[PDB]
Amino acid sequence: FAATHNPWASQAGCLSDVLYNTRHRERLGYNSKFYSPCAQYFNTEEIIA
Amino acid sequence: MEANIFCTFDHKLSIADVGKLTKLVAAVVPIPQRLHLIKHYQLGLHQFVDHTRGYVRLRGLLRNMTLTLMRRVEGNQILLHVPTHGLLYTVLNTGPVTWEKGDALCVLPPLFHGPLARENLLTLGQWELVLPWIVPMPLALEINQRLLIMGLFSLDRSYEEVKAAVQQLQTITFRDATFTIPDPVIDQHLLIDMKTACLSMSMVANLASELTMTYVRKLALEDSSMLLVKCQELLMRLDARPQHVSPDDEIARLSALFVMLRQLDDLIREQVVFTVCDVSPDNKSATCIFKG
Amino acid sequence: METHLYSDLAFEARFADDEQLPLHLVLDQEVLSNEEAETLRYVYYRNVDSAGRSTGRAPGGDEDDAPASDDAEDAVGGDRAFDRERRTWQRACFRVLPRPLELLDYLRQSGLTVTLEKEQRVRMFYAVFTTLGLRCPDNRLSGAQTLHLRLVWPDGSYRDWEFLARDLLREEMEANDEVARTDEWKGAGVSRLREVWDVQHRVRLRVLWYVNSFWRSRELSYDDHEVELYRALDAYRARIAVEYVLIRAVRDEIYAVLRRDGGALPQRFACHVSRNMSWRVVWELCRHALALWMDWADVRSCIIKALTPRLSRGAAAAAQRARRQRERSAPKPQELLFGPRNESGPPAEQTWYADVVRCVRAQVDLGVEVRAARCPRTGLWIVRDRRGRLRRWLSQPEVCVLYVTPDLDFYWVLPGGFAVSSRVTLHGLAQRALRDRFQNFEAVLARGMHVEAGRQEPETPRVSGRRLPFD
Amino acid sequence: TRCLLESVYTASAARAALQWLDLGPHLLHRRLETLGCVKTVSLGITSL
Amino acid sequence: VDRWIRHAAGVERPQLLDTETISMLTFGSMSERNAAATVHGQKAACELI
Amino acid sequence: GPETRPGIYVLTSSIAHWQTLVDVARGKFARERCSFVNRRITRPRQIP
Repeated sequence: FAATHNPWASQAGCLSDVLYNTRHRERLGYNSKFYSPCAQYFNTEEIIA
Repeated sequence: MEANIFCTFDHKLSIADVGKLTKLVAAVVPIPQRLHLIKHYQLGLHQFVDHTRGYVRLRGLLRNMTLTLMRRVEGNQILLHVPTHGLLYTVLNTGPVTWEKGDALCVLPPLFHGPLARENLLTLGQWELVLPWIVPMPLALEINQRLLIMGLFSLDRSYEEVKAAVQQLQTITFRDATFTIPDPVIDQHLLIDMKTACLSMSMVANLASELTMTYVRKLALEDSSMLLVKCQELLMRLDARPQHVSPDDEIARLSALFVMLRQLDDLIREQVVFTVCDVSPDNKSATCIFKG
Repeated sequence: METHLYSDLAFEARFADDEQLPLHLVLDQEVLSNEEAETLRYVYYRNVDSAGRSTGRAPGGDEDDAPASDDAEDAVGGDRAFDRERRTWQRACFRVLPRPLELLDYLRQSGLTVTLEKEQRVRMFYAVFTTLGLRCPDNRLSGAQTLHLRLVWPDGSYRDWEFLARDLLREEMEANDEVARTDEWKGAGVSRLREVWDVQHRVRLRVLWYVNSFWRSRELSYDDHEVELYRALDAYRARIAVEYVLIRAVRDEIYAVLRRDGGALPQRFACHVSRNMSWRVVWELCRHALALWMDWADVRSCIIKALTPRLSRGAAAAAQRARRQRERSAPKPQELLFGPRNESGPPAEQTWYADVVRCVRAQVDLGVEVRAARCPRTGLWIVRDRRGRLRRWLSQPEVCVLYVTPDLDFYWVLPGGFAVSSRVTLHGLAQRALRDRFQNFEAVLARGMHVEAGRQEPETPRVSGRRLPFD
Repeated sequence: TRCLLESVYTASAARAALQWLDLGPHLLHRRLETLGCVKTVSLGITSL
Repeated sequence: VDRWIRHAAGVERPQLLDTETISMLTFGSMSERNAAATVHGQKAACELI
Repeated sequence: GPETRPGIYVLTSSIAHWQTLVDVARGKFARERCSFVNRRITRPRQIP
């Protein structure tokens, strides 16, 4: 019942979000061939849909 | 005169359209004339709906238009039925508005909604059976009140301020739905409505009981509550015995004030057409008593 | 009739704060055409004191008095100057009467008892009724004050008239159950009717003096000091000269760059040429055409018409967006493969305004619109008409044309497309003069128009007298 | 039509193909070699 | 700064025939060498947030 | 001037022989050929 436990991972535009959300990572020079364990958590669009 | 109305189509009908017609049984459709026999062109609201002439014009036309229920429809014979006052009828709702038991229903032009489709149902090449919204009293009077407030505020204001004002005002939520007024336009119809509203407000300012102006302030000296905090906050932007008191004067003044209020009130109130006492658990139909 | 009475009541109500007294005006076929009266939207007035200061700008001087420096980013002050000039303009209540009438008979036919000295009937084909206010900061009113008048039509067009107090009040200040104010207003009537003229002596308009006007009783004082009127005259001279000093700046820039380039003029508009044409005659025709343009340039020259949209509030945001879109490096591959489609670059076609001058017969055209596109095979300019037709006046040997771009770059052209190019220097004048003399009207909501901005314009209201009056 | 089929052909592969068409210095005909006409689709992650 | 950081972290300068290869990489590309000897299996890349 | 914009067409024609087809193509695409010569003249050390 807090707001978060990692503000650098829970915000809409925090460091971890831009780092691992593919909707933000595709803006960067990112190579899609590598699997990332935290893709499922930070890919907000896919889980929302 | 007529308890039965027969509508016939010039076009040949497909079995898909016949199925849609036999599904639309018990719905409400408007008729301009209240006559024995009409062609299918003058059925529905596609006849009148020029979006350039905004929502106020269509509302004024629709409230003069008469209503009828749907019936024994078959191949190229519709057979609409006009309900009489006081009987119990089965009516099928078509809009996304949720109907709950005990609410009174009103007729209004359809509003916008989230799924953005608008569903161009029953297009006979050009003619398209656009059907009105049947709305419970709070939301419908909210439409009317917001339109009147829109007209009263918008005059002598720039489009930039009006942009935010309409972006907040045009959107209404009722039972967690999301609607917005299609076309707010300042026609002579709304201008005359505002003329009536301004005259009524001037009269209620003039003839009102002298103590009812200061009752709020006496209570504010008496009390301190969230309701009264908001009441004072409204009047704050412009901010003991009475030397005489006579009950007859107060009685006459409040009778006049009630006349003026009832004059102002029905600029927002819509003449109820149906009162519900039944609901299907899927909200798709309800049983209602008709008011004329 | 009703506008004058209502305006008297309304100015009486607010005189405590605004301290403006009402002045009732009726106008006829001398100020505006029948079409303009039939299609009038708003009437506006603005007061300028004897110091040349508008009512609505800081008394001690403002930052608008500072000059503007030609940059499109801070376009003549941005949106804040537009908001200030919006604040200074005040709106009056007006009525339109489209059927022919004479005021004496019309008022006698109404409840008002006119009591003029002589029964001279004054006829007019149509009457527009309005009442404007002029502010006295204290109980003293000055005869060197000047009042501006504006009529606004639904197309956003407007016309400016200004007249000073001493013409408006030449003789007026020297002439010094329960009753409803309407009853005594009608029973007291009016007796004095005078003609007022604009300072330039271009518009005639009538003023009515109702004896029961509330401004009578305040025993206000009036005077017109000579030095005060001299100040008003020199301030008016300063106001009127904006377009002419801009044109002179264009002249001096043209001559300066013609001196700088040694007279060698390179081609900037695509046109075929011949080595064996006599160009000396072309040069002398250019001289004569330039002199004629210097003579006949008007307030509606292309440079002012192009300056006008630069002052609208949209210009500053548009300039920021355009500069940021130009201020870009090469796009990264990531944005090309993924995300939104690329921002649309500036179009291959532009809208221009130009002045065309003829030497064969004395004739110039000033408010000419032209569309400009670059010829791909040569990189030079091609001038197209508003319908898309090609402009042939480039070929015509007797014609020289001055073009102005939206970004205030101007081309001077003699036959053959050989051109003289320079930038407009609006540095010469204060921001106040440019922002006051020219500015697009911004619409305020009224009857018959959509509340949602950007929607299609409905039928123009067009209160008319050729139809039966509508109710 | 350009806007229409540019909107319909929105994908990483199509944008990459349009990039490759213009990244090089050569003409279209040298980069392009023609194949015949098509008849079948078996839609998948990689379609046949 | 880039050269010192890459030396400290032990990674090569991004040697790529940039124009075509980068578009291929962002389209998808396999780019990391296999280690010679593996007795424990697939490399569980602990992705850090 | 700065960069080549190519045009692509699909032509239906009863002309099978190469020479007549090239003749009519050169006649209809005269502007493109003229621009080719223009670029070849204006810009040395580049080879269209």
